[PDB]
Amino acid sequence: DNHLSIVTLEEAPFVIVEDIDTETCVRNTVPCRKFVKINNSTNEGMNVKKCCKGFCIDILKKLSRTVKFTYDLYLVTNGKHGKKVNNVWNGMIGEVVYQRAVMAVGSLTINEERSEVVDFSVPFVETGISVMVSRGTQVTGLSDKKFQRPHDYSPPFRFGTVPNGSTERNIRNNYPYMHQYMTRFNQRGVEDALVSLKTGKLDAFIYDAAVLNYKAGRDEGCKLVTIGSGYIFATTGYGIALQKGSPWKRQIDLALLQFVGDGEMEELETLWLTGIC
Amino acid sequence: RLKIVTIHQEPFVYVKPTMSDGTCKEEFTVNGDPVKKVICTGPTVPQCCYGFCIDLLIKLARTMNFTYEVHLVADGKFGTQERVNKKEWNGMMGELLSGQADMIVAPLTINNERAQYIEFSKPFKYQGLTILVKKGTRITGINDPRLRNPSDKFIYATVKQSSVDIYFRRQVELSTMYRHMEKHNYESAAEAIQAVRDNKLHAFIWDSAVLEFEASQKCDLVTTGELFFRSGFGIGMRKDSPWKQNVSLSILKSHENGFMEDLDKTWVR
Ligand SMILES: N[C@H](Cc1cc(C(=O)O)nn1-c1ccc(CCCF)cc1)C(=O)O
Repeated sequence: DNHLSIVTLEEAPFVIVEDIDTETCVRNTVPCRKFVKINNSTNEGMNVKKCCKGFCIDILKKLSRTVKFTYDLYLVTNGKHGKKVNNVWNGMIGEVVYQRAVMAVGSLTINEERSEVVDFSVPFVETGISVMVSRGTQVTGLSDKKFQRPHDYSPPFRFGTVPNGSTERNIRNNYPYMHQYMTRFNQRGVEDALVSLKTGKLDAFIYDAAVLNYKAGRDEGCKLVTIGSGYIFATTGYGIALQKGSPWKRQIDLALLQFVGDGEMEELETLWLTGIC
Repeated sequence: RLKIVTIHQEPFVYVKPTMSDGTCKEEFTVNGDPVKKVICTGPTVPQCCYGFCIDLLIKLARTMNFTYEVHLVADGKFGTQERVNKKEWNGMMGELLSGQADMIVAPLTINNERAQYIEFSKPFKYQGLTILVKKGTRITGINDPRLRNPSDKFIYATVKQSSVDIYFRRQVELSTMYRHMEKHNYESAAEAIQAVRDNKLHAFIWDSAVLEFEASQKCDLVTTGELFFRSGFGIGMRKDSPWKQNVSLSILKSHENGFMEDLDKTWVR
């Protein structure tokens, strides 16, 4: 068929989840279901209808029109973006590898490990490992000596990430002592880290560049800022994931490069991602 | 033995004379790393090639265990599709499609027009388009009276038969700029940069990876400091080429490695 099972994942502003109602989805939003559990000791649950909107949802809308396909959109319930646990993938990537979805649309980063088990479209927004600080702080990026050998400075920089994801894993592999150092400043989540930065309890927060650009774009008073794009570490992008050898990949790639070259992507960026600062 | 085509484009590809015995001058970087050089034939004569893309080629060759010979694109262009009625690509695009090359290893912009016909890797460099002027010229960027109301008092151009040529020609909204541009475009970025330094050219619309490097090295030049369009460089292969998959994995691993950041530090910053 030209009718596709598509998985997504909530992460504002790329994918934003709302309730229905009248009890349907108003415009800007498309329907997306979520399998909600009865309790934490059963596999029983109920498919709840929700409404999805955002930067990546708009991408999906254009791809559907241009490449001509219909879809059932559903939200991942086990995992987030995609992690191989004991060689068993969860998250959005897991939905694709295990063929419950032919496509994953969202804030899904293109990386080498995932690219061995899924195909990725061209990237539709740039990302990487960036650094956010309070305005005035001087850091060049992840590979700054302030991060690689923190005790070379007095006092040592206080900096961390949100553990258990790609940032921690990348840092653990490239900068073993940095990882050892920064474990003590692990943040529970992105908003926690932003508050830590603004309250002077954290000097830098190391995270996904597109997310950090978006947060700094809309920061109140514009006090939190990121490094320049020239200093993002391990630059890559968000891309759409497809099954291995997918026949949709080529036309998705052409449509996405189309949107980039004709101004459509920049307009979505203006519509969803740019802010005051 | 893969046939690799490339193009002169500092800091991504330097092209230097060989020594008298046909070998290449052995150099190290200011920070003590060896400057890897490969012989590249080009318009007829062997020369020495090194830079960001050459380091990239060498890493790729070693990762996937292949040998290569490097040549410079015969007609000096990146590649656009022209009317012959049939159509043909010029530049490196044409060489790759005809079999003169098996792979383009160059600051080759990924776009929809080229992706119709060849395979790109995942981007090895993320950058965009900016504008280079001479110190003492004060424009505001892509939107500025002397650019959107062009005249012969302020000449601005890009490189003939490039992705930037493609970009300005395909969009009805850029028709006025393209009309002024196509009557001034240059054969190569080097000539257009040396034209700004000579004051014959007033603004140069080109890849930020190149232009920002030109400013950092030449005090008499400066860019807008603003990207007005974002784009990436990819390795170019023919359709369904059996290298495409591992080239991409290798590019991704090299971003995640820090290797691409090392090249950026060595060559760009
Ligand atoms: N989009 C997320 C990844 C995102 C969340 C986290 C996190 O929670 O740690 N950090 N990132 C991230 C980490 C590394 C890179 C470059 C290296 C790998 F390509 C880009 C974005 C995802 O898809 O997993």
